[PDB]
Amino acid sequence: DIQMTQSPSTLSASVGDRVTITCSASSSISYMHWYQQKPGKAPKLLIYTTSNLASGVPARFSGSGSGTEFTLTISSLQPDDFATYYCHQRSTYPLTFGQGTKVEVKRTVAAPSVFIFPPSDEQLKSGTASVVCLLNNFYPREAKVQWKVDNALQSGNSQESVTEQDSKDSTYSLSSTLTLSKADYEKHKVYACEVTHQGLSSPVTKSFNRGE
Amino acid sequence: QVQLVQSGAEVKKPGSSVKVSCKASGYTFTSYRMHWVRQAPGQGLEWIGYINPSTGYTEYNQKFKDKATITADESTNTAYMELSSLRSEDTAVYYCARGGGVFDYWGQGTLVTVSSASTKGPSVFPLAPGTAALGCLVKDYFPEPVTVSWNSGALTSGVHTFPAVLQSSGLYSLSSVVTVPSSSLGTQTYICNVNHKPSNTKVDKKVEP
Repeated sequence: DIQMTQSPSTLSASVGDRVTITCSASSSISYMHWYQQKPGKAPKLLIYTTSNLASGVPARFSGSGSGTEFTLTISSLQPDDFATYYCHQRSTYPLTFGQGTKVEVKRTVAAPSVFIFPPSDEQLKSGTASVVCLLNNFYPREAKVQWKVDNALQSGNSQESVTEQDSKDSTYSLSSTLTLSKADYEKHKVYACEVTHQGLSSPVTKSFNRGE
Repeated sequence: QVQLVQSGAEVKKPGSSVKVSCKASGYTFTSYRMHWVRQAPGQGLEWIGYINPSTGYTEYNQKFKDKATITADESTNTAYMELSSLRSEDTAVYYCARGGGVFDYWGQGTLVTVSSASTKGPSVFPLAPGTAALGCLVKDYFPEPVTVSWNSGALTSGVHTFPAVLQSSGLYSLSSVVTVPSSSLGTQTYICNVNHKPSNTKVDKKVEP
């Protein structure tokens, strides 16, 4: 079937910018449609049949192209426009959608605030220990979080989770969680979370020694 | 006004099947063929197929021919989509969408979770230390979702409540944290209101050092 690669996958832009999103089909198609989506919503139609605007949709959106090359342009970027955007092909079966293009807010560097949390005794009694590192209110998202257990770099046994951009300041916050058995936890002393990020000239290390 | 309402969330076992519904309003049901689409985590939109409520005729995407049977009910104004041989890969939000030209009108989506896991309330554990951060670890629950508020809804600023992760155990886990002034520590109360509807588990957890 017919696939569309979008360009770019992810874009960081400021309010008032000119945004150009490319949709490259793999075989000849007649018309392209463009949808917009925001987390937890069904997508909205913006452009139908290559270049026609849907009712209510602002005239800062336009579409063009033919054959296998189609574009969407936002001439002046607005706060409502930060969302995902998909191109849609409805002229061959199966109907297919582009991979999407995520448009995010550009703003300035901000170093995270780092906090480490030892496992509670309540959890310890159950036989599993969780250690948690928090990176609060930073930009950009790119961040390195190295768990160190008595200086041994851990790899593969943590899980990360990242807030969406903050609607007010456009920062993120991140939690890395290390899991260990109670008995394994008791084998080591120094538990450390080491954070690398561009807003930090040097990496920041938060730690505790097992036993208060 | 032209609004499609789908049925609620589903939590199913591998091998089982489930029939989702989409009731239409605001137009004459038979004049428009009704489509179905799925959105799986790492939100890729894939078209499944449609039924024509008038003929009863159906068209399906190859990828979904083994998976989905789409039927319609002309009297009740609802379209159905049945998914069989459920497997963990079928975990997704499902929509119905109207078939006049491009999809203008969408239902609100139905989340479908396929898992060998069984309902379990979460354990809630404290996350404890100008400003300090604290929170609760909401661990070993199934299925989604969980809601966390602070001090019965009084605190909202500085609250981050992280998306859930899926552990190798087939059970979810998440932390919700908030920053607080450090002079308030031994004296100010901070409570986690954790709510896990699917297992009727409500716990209010106070957090202190």
